[PDB]
Amino acid sequence: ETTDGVYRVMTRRLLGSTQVGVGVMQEGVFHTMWHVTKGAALRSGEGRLDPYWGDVKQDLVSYCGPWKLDAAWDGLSEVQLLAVPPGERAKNIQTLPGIFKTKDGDIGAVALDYPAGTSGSPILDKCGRVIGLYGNGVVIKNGSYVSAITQGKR
Amino acid sequence: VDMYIERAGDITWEKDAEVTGNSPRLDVALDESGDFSLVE
Amino acid sequence: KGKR
Repeated sequence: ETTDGVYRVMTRRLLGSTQVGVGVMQEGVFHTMWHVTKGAALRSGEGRLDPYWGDVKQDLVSYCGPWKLDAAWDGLSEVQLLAVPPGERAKNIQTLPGIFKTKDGDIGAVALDYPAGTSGSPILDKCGRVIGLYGNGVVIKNGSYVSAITQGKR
Repeated sequence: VDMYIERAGDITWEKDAEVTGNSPRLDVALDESGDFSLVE
Repeated sequence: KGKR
């Protein structure tokens, strides 16, 4: 129920399902962006995953245990978005991040645009470690999207 | 509302991947509710 | 974004 990997986050009522996001299972903990689940519980097969840690300002939440993803963008190298878009299999997209310059420091940011239900897809370093999650960002003047590389603290 | 998860793959770097996107340098602000906004 |  908590096997390592990337997962779709789905919702259903009485009819079909909608993909609202994506997340990462690592070390028994499920990691996603807060705006995907609004911090509500998740079903995994016949099991229930309860929220454990989260932070709306970071737009992150973890289930079953504390945040486990510790790898950091090195501030230099190309990265890969492992995008899991609604209705499409996972795909890797390589990019050189730009930068969100904030009063509190710089954050890597990727100029890659996917449907909203791709939120929570992991961004990877060359060793395959998850350096953050995709899906909290800004829309620039021409309507295109730039996502922070959002990482928590382990 | 039934919110549930389903496995979608392994987490692996792809060798010889397609490279796309620019590297924008943007001034942003982050509010207490987690919204990023461009500084105008 | 189909900002989030």
